[PDB]
Order: sequence, then structure tokens, then C-alpha cells
Amino acid sequence: STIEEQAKTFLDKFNHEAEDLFYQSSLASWNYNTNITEENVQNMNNAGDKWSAFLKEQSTLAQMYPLQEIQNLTVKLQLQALQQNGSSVLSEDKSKRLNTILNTMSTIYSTGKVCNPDNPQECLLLEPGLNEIMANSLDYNERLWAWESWRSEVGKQLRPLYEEYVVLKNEMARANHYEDYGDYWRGDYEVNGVDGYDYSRGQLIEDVEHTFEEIKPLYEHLHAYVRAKLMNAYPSYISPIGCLPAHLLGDMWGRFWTNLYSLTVPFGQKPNIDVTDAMVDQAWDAQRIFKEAEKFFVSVGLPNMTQGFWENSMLTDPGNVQKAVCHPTAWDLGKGDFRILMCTKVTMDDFLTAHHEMGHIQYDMAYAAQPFLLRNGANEGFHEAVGEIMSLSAATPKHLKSIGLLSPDFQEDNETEINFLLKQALTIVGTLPFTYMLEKWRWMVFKGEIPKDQWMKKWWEMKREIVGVVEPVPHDETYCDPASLFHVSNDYSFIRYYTRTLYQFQFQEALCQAAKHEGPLHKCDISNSTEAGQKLFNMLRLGKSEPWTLALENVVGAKNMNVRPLLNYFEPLFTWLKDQNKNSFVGWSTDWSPYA
Amino acid sequence: PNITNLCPFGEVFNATRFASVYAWNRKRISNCVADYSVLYNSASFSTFKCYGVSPTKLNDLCFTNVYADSFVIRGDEVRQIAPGQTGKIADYNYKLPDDFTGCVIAWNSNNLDSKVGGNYNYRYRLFRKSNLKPFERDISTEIYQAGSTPCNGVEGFNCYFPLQSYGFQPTNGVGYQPYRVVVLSFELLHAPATVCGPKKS
Ligand SMILES: *[C@@H]1O[C@H](CO)[C@@H](O)[C@H](O)[C@H]1NC(C)=O
Ligand SMILES: *[C@@H]1O[C@H](CO)[C@@H](O)[C@H](O)[C@H]1NC(C)=O
Ligand SMILES: *[C@@H]1O[C@H](CO)[C@@H](O)[C@H](O)[C@H]1NC(C)=O
Ligand SMILES: *[C@@H]1O[C@H](CO)[C@@H](O)[C@H](O)[C@H]1NC(C)=O
Ligand SMILES: *[C@@H]1O[C@H](CO)[C@@H](O)[C@H](O)[C@H]1NC(C)=O
Ligand SMILES: *[C@@H]1O[C@H](CO)[C@@H](O)[C@H](O)[C@H]1NC(C)=O
Ligand SMILES: *[C@@H]1O[C@H](CO)[C@@H](O)[C@H](O)[C@H]1NC(C)=O
Repeated sequence: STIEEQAKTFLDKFNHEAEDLFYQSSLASWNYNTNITEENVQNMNNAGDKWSAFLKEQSTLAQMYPLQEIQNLTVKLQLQALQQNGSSVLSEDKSKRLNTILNTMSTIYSTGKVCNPDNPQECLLLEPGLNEIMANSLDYNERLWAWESWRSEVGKQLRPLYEEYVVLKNEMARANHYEDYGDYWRGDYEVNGVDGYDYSRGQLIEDVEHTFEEIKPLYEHLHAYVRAKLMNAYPSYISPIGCLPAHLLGDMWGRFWTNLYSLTVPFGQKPNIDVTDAMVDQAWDAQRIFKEAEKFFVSVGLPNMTQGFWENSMLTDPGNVQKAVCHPTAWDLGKGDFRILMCTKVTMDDFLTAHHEMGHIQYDMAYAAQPFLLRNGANEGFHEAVGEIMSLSAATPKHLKSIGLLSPDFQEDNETEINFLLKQALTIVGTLPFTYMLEKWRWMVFKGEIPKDQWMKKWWEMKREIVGVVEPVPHDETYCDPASLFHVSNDYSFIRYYTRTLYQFQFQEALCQAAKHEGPLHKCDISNSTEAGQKLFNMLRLGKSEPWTLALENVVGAKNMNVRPLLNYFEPLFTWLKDQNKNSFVGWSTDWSPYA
Repeated sequence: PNITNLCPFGEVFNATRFASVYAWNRKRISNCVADYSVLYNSASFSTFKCYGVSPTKLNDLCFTNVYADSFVIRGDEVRQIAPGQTGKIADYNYKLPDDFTGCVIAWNSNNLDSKVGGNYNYRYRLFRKSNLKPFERDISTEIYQAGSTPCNGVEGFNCYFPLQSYGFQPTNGVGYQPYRVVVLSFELLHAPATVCGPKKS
């Protein structure tokens, strides 16, 4: 009869025929990931082509129902999600060119092998050949060689490809009534039609700048401390007044600073909170790791894992004969099938990763009651944030003492809390200016603020201005230094990490206030608290049915992303860094004073 | 006295194949001895929810006829086999009256009714113009008209085929695994009641 009932019946037919097909595609992807064999690659490609063709035909059918004649918010949300053209609005030649460009960038990044000139008989791939060198070497020219050689080969291959990529993606986005591809990425946070809780695509950039302006003093103090310690590690290269050299940050790109914890530790003489040896002494299997994670999630009141999870997940490396991807991934395959693919070792990192991925699984299980096309996070930030809050809670010394993994006579003084907070800052605070600068640069590239002949002059200028990191030697326009990273070369949004980082501490303050923790925020553990789990699960059960602003009201009581919980989390470390920076100079100069 | 001629509950519960929920099988059970304690004391049933009568006095009471309706649904759809419920199964496939006397027995059948490729031998009705009357069977395969335009017998736009297949894989969750449901309907009519329980010696 009416248009709304027609759309509801069409959505019922869609959910019905898109659930089994998504399950087939996800099962084929799982069988490829647990068994890397060429027939599994072919089965994955066939299932993916069937899924994409079915989505094209259903979007084509879906557009015939106009949006403004539908008043139910959930039906309008599913119809908005389905009616996106994607690349279908673009011409078939240009769509094939875009798909070819994406595939060849994926192959160039995955099979990129770089080694030293005049010694070409064997070469090292990025993982783990170059990762280990970047994370563990203490030699200036070796890290400089690895960094410049990988950006030479990868950037000089990827620069014309990226120049084609920006034009094709802008053409596709403006064909979809967006300003640019950056507006297309910012449309994930767009809320329209809800009174008061509306969020605009243009408000995202303003909110990110407004939060980063409050990030900036803490990052400046952390940068000054890291500069002083790296000056101690490398005596003559680092200037007291200038930026940090790019190849010394502990990672390939400067994404995280967590590999500088050995060099920049405050109190090395004091012990660490490493629990690896304790699990080795008690012979903790990976099954025991996941069962302890399940005990954590049942202590907070969330549902425990299904029988199909324990039967069908791969929680251990299979062996030499069977090949599998080593990256930890939680899979929502569909039809109530939830699995974790992790090559779990007996380490703290794998235990925290088990908590993180089971948090992903809990988030996926919570919105299983929702319709199929609404089975996602409210935005891209929440899905990662709910795993990172479990990583926060499990890493606390109270949780380790509670489960017996840490000695009950371990002394928790202020120095261990300072060095733990510094490790968490190197992981968490250090990625924020890099993430913000990368997304702002990509937004200005898509918007046309930066011409193609001026991409790198602006980019290093942005890095000196925001991240406080200087290039070792100048790069011309033959280089493509951003696209050496996984997310930018493979068409992924990058603001999800910034939003994830702020949502992480907002959720942490909300659940710790729910759990009635009476101390510092970093000493807070959300186990044994049914009300914290209930406050979490109220948002978790919604999925994408409600706006992310309303979900954030449901958890923290605020309608917008907020920066104060992060600053409250690192406040002991902030006071300690302000005490330690009396003699040194906070801030950097954008000039070429150390080296260029 | 000594009792023989038990009611054929083996051909209902232990059947090699069950019907689809749109075409649910109805078996009329008459003139035999119905021993209900064999069913109640079984550990193989997940749901044994009886409405209008208790299972303990079933083996005592006597009824004129017993209607055994058998079908297969999903795990999350077992709750809709109840008086007063709402859903695809209750509205469009199998409707129970509000004044229902009988028992709803359901059990997981992932072992039998799921194959690795996917068992699509079980269809449900997804669309009908109106809700079903209680104990009604709809086996029509006429194209559902959701729009003003005539379908003309072809599945195009706003015109859908009303019967849709279940996807049953053994790796599915418990809310998507197949459940065999047998509904027993007990009525007393003015004819002499012949389906009686076993009498103790
Ligand atoms: C992985 O693939 C090989 C190649 O066909 C197959 O023999 C093996 O059974 C597979 N592994 C599992 C666990 O099924
Ligand atoms: C929107 O539709 C859903 C069914 O898809 C229904 O449960 C919900 O109540 C509707 N909301 C409104 C406001 O009509
Ligand atoms: C998708 O592309 C078609 C083709 O021009 C267009 O008519 C339709 O409005 C587009 N949909 C959206 C949501 O932009
Ligand atoms: C999950 O919790 C329920 C409730 O106690 C329990 O019956 C079930 O056995 C648990 N699941 C597993 C796999 O142990
Ligand atoms: C820890 O507390 C003691 C006593 O208040 C103080 O002397 C010391 O400087 C503190 N250390 C740090 C790292 O804050
Ligand atoms: C949480 O509950 C378990 C079981 O009741 C208990 O062993 C554990 O000590 C509790 N955690 C804390 C921090 O009290
Ligand atoms: C059906 O099969 C089960 C499985 O062994 C058996 O225990 C039972 O006696 C059979 N008959 C009935 C009527 O349930």
C-alpha cells in the first residue's frame, strides 16, 4: 500500500537473502584465513563477487523507494545504508580502473620487498623483516637506510597510482553528492533527522581541532621528554630546539611510540608489571587465556561465549603444514557465528589482545538482535573503543592480582604508576597528532586545498607543525611517503583511531563512575560490576539503530566527543612531566635546525 | 487390566524427515493408549511447554483425539509457537489459538537437519496479506503483491515469492540452528473419548 510498508517488506526480503549470502562470503573468507590455499582464494573471490553483485542489484532495487516519504527512523537508516551507490555511480571503465588501482596497491604493499643496494641476493619484507629493524635497532644510519629505502621504493611505485586514486575517488564522491572523498569518509559520523542529536559532516573537523587543541600541551610535554631521552640515546643528531628525526620513533611511520619504552623509561631500576613468566610458570594455555577473558566478561554481566565459539575458533597456530594469517581478528560471520582468529602466544600482549578481541566479539553479539544492515557500530570509533576499554581494564594491576597472575605482595608505588602511564602515553597519546595530521592532510588533498605539485612540501610542514617530527633529508614529489602505511594505501578511513582514543577514555570514566571506583582513573577495573556491564550493554545492544550521539548520551551523558577523560587519565603523568620539564624547553621549532 | 496398543509416537517424534513450517504435518491420533511419561522423562527435548494442562496429569486424563503437528523452525522462532505471540511464524506460518490446550515440544536437530553445504530443504512463508487463523495451513505459492501494480505472476519489483528457504549450516549459532517442533492438541468432544492414558495395575 504505502511507500513505507513497501520499503519494510523489501527490507525483510533483503535481510533474508543477504544474511545467508553474507554468511557464505564470511565463511569463505574464514576458510581462506585459516587455510591459505589457492582453491580457498578462488572460493573467497567467487563468494565476494556474488555478494557484491547482490549488493549492486539490491541497491538498484532500493533506490526506487524515495527517502523523504518514510518516517520510521530505523527503516530510513537501513534504506540510507542500502541506497548508497558506492562505485556504481562511476562509469564502468573508471570503476574497473579504480578496482585495478586498489588491487595493485594491495599487491605492491603486501609484496613490497626492499634491501640494500649492492647487496641484492636476499631482501626483507615489511613484516617482520623491516618491523624488527625499526622497533629494535639503535643504529642511526641503519634505521635511516631502512626508512629511506622503503619510502624510495614504495613511494616511487605508488605516487602515480595515488595521483590516479585521488582523482577517481573525488569523481566517485562528487558523483554521489558529496563535496569530496573526505566528505564521504566524514559521512560516517553524519546524523540527520533527530531533534537535538544531529551531527554534521563539517562539525567533525571542528570537533577534532577543538579536542586536539586541548591534547596539545600534554603532547608537547611528552614530546619534550621523549626528545631529551632520545638526545641521551643519540648524542649529536637531536637538537634541543628542533623536531624529532623521523626514523627514530620506534615504528616505520611514527604511528606508535610504544617501541621507545626501553629508551625512555623513567625508573628502570624499579620492576615491571610483566606477567609473562608467571603464566609460563603456571603453564597457561591459550584456552586458559580465553577462559579468563570469558570470566572477566561474565563478571561484568555480559553474556558468555557460545559453544560454536569454542568449537570453531582458531586460538593457536595450526602448524607448519597449514598456513594462516597471524593477525588477530574477531569475526562476526553472521547467523550467530562468532569466532576469534588469533595466533596466541603466552605473553601479556596476547592476553590483552585476547581481551580486546573478545570485547569485539561481545560488541558483535550484542547487536545480533538488530536487523542485518544495522549490525555495525554506531560509528567506526565505538567498535574499536569497546575493545580498547577491555584492554585498559585487563592491564591494571588490580585485575592481575585478582586473577592470581601477579604476586599479592607487589608494591604499587607512584613510580610504577608513572612508568605504566608513560607506556600508555607512548601507545595512546603519541598516535593522536599523527592520526590528526594524516587525516587533515588527506582531507586537504581531497578538498583540493593542496595541489599535486605541493603535496610533500605541505606534508612535512604539517608534520613539523603538528607532530613535531622533521624529515631526515628533503623529499621531492617523486616520493609518496604517506602511502607506505597500510590504511592509506588500501582505502581505509583513519579518523577512527582518533575518535576511538577519545571514546575509550570517555567510556572508561562512565563505567568507572558506574563501578564506584574511588581512586585514580588508571587504577580502575570494571570487573565484578554488574551495573557497569548494564550501562555498557544498553549502548551495545543498539548497534547502528540509534545515533552515536544518543549512544554517547546513553553511556557518558554527553552529546559529543570529549577530551577531558583522556586528560584526567594521564593527570599523574602530566604533573610528573611538568615537574621534569623545568630545565628543558617545551615546544619545538619548525625550522631545519637539527638536520635536513 | 493389562494394556496394549500404544499410540504411534515413534512415527511422529522419530520421523526421518519433518515437514516445512508452511506445510506442517498434522497426524490425528485415535483409538490407542497414549503414554506421555515416556516423552516427559526424555532428556532429548529442550522445550516441553504445556499450555492449558500440566504434563503430570496427561498420563491420567483421556481425550477424544490428539492432533500432532510437526514442523522445523529456527532456534529464535520457538518462542513464537505459543498462544498470543507475534512474528513471521505465528502470523504467516503456524498460528496457535489463545484458548489452546496442548503441549509444544521442541528440540535441537542440528545433527540431522544441517549439512556442511547448507540445508535449504525447509521453507517458511514470509509474506501474507492477513494473519492466519488458528490451525490453518497455507500451501499457496502465489506471488505476494506488496504494491499497487499487478504482479502478473512474475517476481519483479514490489512482487515477491512468499516462500523463502531456511539456511541451515552446522556452524550456525543456537538461535539459527534447526529445531524440530511437535505440537500436541488435546480436545474433548461429545463423542466417547478414546485416547486415554495408561492405567496403573
Ligand atoms: C587445509 O587445506 C588442505 C588442502 O586441501 C586440506 O587438506 C586440509 O584438510 C585443510 N585443513 C582443515 C583443518 O580442514
Ligand atoms: C520501525 O519499524 C520496526 C520494525 O522494523 C518497529 O519494530 C518499530 O516499532 C518502528 N518504529 C516506529 C517509530 O514506528
Ligand atoms: C545512485 O546513482 C543513480 C544514478 O544516477 C542516481 O539516480 C541515484 O540518485 C544515486 N543514489 C544516491 C543515494 O545518490
Ligand atoms: C554460559 O553460561 C550459562 C549460564 O550459566 C551456562 O549454562 C553455559 O554452560 C555457559 N557456556 C559455556 C560454554 O560454558
Ligand atoms: C613518590 O612519592 C614520594 C613521597 O611523596 C616523592 O618523594 C616522590 O618524588 C614521588 N615520586 C614520583 C615519581 O612522583
Ligand atoms: C570478582 O569475583 C570473583 C568471583 O566472585 C572473585 O574471585 C574476584 O576476587 C572478584 N574481584 C575482585 C577485584 O574482588
Ligand atoms: C526417539 O528417539 C530417541 C533417541 O534415542 C529415543 O530415546 C526415543 O525412545 C524415541 N521415541 C520417542 C517416542 O521419543
